[PDB]
Amino acid sequence: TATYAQALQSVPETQVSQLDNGLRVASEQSSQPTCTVGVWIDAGSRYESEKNNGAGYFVEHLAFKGTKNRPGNALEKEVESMGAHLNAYSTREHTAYYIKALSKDLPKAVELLADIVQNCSLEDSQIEKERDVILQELQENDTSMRDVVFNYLHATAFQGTPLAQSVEGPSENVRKLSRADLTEYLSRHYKAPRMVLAAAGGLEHRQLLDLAQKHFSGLSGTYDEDAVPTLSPCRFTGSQICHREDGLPLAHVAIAVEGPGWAHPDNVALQVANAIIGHYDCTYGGGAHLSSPLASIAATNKLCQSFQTFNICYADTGLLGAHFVCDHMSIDDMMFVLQGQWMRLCTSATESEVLRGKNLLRNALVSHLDGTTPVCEDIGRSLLTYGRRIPLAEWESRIAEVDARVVREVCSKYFYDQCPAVAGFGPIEQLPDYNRIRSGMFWLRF
Amino acid sequence: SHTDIKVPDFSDYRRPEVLDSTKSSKESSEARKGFSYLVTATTTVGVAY
Amino acid sequence: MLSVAARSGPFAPVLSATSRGVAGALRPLVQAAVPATSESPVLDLKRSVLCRESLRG
Amino acid sequence: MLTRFLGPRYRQLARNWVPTAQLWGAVGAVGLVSATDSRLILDWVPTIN
Amino acid sequence: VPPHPQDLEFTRLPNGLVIASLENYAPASRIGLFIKAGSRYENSNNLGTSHLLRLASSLTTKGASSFKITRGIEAVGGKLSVTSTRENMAYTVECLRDDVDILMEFLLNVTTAPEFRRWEVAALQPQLRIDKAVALQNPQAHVIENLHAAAYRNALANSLYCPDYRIGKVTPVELHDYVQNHFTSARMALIGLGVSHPVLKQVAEQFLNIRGGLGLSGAKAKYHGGEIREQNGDSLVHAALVAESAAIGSAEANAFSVLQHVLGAGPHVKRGSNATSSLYQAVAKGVHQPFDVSAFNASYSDSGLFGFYTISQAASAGDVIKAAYNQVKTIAQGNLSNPDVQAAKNKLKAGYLMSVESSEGFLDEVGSQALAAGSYTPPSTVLQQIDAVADADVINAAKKFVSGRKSMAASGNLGHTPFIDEL
Repeated sequence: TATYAQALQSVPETQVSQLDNGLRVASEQSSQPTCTVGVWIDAGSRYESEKNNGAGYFVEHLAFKGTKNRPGNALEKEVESMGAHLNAYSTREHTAYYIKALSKDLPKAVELLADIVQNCSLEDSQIEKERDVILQELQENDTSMRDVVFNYLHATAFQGTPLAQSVEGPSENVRKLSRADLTEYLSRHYKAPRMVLAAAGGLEHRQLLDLAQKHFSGLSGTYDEDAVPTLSPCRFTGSQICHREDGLPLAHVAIAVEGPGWAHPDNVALQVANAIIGHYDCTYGGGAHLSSPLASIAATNKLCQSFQTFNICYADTGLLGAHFVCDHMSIDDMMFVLQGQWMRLCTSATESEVLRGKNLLRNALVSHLDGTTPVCEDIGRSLLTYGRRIPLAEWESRIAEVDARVVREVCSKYFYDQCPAVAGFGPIEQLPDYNRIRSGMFWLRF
Repeated sequence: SHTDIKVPDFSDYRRPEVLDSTKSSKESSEARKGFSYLVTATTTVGVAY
Repeated sequence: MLSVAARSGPFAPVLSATSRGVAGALRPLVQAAVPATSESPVLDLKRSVLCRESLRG
Repeated sequence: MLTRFLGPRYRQLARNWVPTAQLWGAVGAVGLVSATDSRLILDWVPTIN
Repeated sequence: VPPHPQDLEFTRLPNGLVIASLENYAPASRIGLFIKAGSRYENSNNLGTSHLLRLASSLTTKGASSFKITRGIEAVGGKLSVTSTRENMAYTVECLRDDVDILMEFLLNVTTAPEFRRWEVAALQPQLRIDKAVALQNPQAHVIENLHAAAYRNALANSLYCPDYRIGKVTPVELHDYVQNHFTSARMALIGLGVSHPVLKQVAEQFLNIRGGLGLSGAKAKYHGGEIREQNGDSLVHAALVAESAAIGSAEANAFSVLQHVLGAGPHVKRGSNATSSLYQAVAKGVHQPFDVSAFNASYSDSGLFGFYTISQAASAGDVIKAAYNQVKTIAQGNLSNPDVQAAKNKLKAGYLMSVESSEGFLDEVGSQALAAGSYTPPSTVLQQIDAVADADVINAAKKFVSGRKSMAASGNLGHTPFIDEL
């Protein structure tokens, strides 16, 4: 029987190959009869102006509504008739369109993906139906306290930078965005060196290549030159936005310090530290006995309904911290305990818990790369942010190296005596004053 | 619609070291905490006297 | 092609120690999110969706 | 009687608080010295007599 | 260059326990103990016992205290989760290869040596209410629970959630009785992923040799029919119309699965018109906007519920339902293509293969197979099984839906939601 360590070496190397465009085409062959193909693009909303904002989210809507070779609804009819699934997403920094389909179907899936990512038919009649659809989605998202808090958080931490914006854009932009606005944004961003065709499953890398030359030859070649800007850094500010509303029954709060971007090696230690603090929710079995002190004290004294630590990453910055949900009279204790753990970890982190963290992280990593879809997604994203595919063996080595000293050194650097970005919504009368939250980011013992 | 949620400009209040959206703030942090803390340290030395 | 729940349709709850309580088989909803006004709480006396024990670095 | 506090972790705890505890005692030391002057404990260095 | 695979090894022990394992050279492992113990084995005197049980996977066991279970598993970063359906209860445990042994031990302790101490069970009762409240915030969970209550007079009618009047009353003796009589060898299956057959086989012969409980798959689900209606004011009416279909494993079940795909299950395209969905286009044609439809298909050991589910504004419920029902009728009257069944076959097969893409998916599929059939049926033959479904088999299932005594559950402002009488 092979060991865990040995198994990490067994995962087939992700093969990377570049087209004469800038289009990277990468794959991880498995033995599965199913697969997942997709196009990851370096286009988000961190790339948008202000008047523009909402641009990509608007294209996502039109993306599967018709191409020039496949009109109004023909695309759907093809994807559906082969039993495939076509999905898509958009963050502040990434856009993706992926097809989840049978392995034989790889040729058509790539062909379809090309047609959508290049020959899109943003027909006036359709862009007009989508404005009504998007506005409703904005109305819907408003009822999600959690989505709101994270947008508030982004909006305050990144105050006057492009990162402060949301993906969907302001309602006024949704109703005024024109076809020209969308066409220009597509032209500026949907270009080869900023896209990666990724796949995973029962495919041979040569198929992917052939398909990529066959259906993607026709981008960046006779293109590029002037009008291709980079990304400017985004100042983190550290402040607070409170949206008092006693009508809602549970407070939502999200607090975070500025984290480093994707590239930085110290994300591993941050994740170990975050894993130790972990997450909680009112349906976890095991209450009082949970390892994480926050979790434990939260469940026993019922100081919350749920909480989760996060380490969000963007180009050269990020939001590192936690989010929680609770009754109006528990916001203070909840915070006190939350912050209690950061400092404890900043100052007195101990060896056993660090191993728990490392182990929680080894399981999260491996458990997440299970299935053509997450793996495919992983290939595409990685190449956009890392320029490589980081093999599990490397992440293992990076996790292995973390000990207590690292944890208390890396947490200190990002947490100890730094200003947080705080965002609150709901019954927040007892959300602590900023200064007090600020004063809980350091400790007088130490 | 909660997407219409602004964040009023504070340029009119921000220290100079933090006025540019174009750059980090991690740099001026040390100087900023430095200053504000030096002030309180000097004070305690004062009161101590 | 057994596995009643995945044969899609009948319900299947899950409890956990570290993960979260799930309730999740088949019926519509997904194409009511499209023709819309399919609200939802967010986080009214609840828990949390998507769940955790997934990550990276 | 009172020794559940023995073990790798407790030992680890102690070592993480050593630079701190030592530093803290020095505070109080210099503090006591300066408070009652260099006769009532600790004379020496650039200060008069 | 991926490594050449491995085949799943299967073994029925003479006491009826089944053991199945795949050695995928994965960094993690997965072990699940599948037990025929779902809510359908509860009766009038102990409803809810399987819920509380499902919530008690980490109470103290001989050999392992709660604290240990919780702290021991989290120390290697593994999981212990239990999931139930009306027929089975499945305890799965997951962790890296190097740690199977301890997880294996906790698994055995939870499923075969629970102590269910009076005080620990007392402290757990309120969880039934928190757990139940969280599941019930999806209008679907009410409806489907009411659907089964309405359709069956017996076993499958039981709810997967503890009835309110029992919260606080299920007793430690009722859990012990539920375990001694349902968690036995002849009703169990030990599936492994990332372990080896000898090890599972060893564990099974040493620890899973328990027997003295009940016997087969039931008291027998007697389908009866009828309808449950829950007035609500949710702005959206949820309704599900259903008839008796066919038991899982039978050829006829496959016909129903194919019918489900001719009519329409979930969506394939984000924010799509759902062109190949017979029900959807049929409702859409005469109903203008917020709405959803999907065929519904549930199949169990000795019965099956097939039909459709609808979500729509309160005043359009009648229209949505009537259009949906008429669409099925159209199929039952012969108006079915060949490329439609072909497309459905492709939607179903692609979906099945997709459903076992990952460990979690594969494992549950292997466990349920072990319980339902006592065999493991490879993807090749399942695809072959689906192909044998003829157009007439599909037509015949629709015809069976159209004329069978119906069952229905609906919640919302029911003022325009028809009664069956009126369908």
